Amino acid sequence: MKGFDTTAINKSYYNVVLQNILETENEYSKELQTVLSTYLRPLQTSEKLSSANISYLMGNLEEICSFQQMLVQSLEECTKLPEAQQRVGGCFLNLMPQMKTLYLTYCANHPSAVNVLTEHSEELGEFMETKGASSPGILVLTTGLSKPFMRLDKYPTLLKELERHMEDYHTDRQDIQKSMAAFKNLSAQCQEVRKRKELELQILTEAIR
Repeated sequence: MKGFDTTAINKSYYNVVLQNILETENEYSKELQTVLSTYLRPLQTSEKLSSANISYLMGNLEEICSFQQMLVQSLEECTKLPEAQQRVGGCFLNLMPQMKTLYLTYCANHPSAVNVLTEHSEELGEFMETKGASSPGILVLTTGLSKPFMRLDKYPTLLKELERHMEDYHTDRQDIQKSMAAFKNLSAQCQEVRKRKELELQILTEAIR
């Protein structure tokens, strides 16, 4: 976007928000791009984690691959250039349906995740190389894939100023309601999922010894 308008910038929050977000999502896409072409390229084809295993590792990361690429290249690519009437929500709203699946599962499958690793440190730790993988064996996944899930707390930022443009109220913002209500509902459910029917303890009557 060397010249998406050529307008003399100054006090423009727009160019400041889309920029800041870069630093974050960048390192997010940067982490995936690395491990991906680094040691994931092989398994990327669902080699050992073809069926079943999908729900665990691949099903999440394997999908985020195309996601992390469109993630920014989807909306930012248009906003940068003459946005005219861009909308982070309208777009994210299309990628959410799939994200909601990878997000909810990961949070609930996380516990098992760490297990598969130390349990597959030798089998998975072997395929990774096939030349010269990183240093933290194949477990690099969890570790390097624990931060990227933190940038979700900043998403609402763009949905706030990038969607409002100029405050507004008569309309336009009306979309932010569903936008913030979705991306947010993701994290709001994770905390409720664990307790989901666990805190009720009314009809439950396990036969624990």
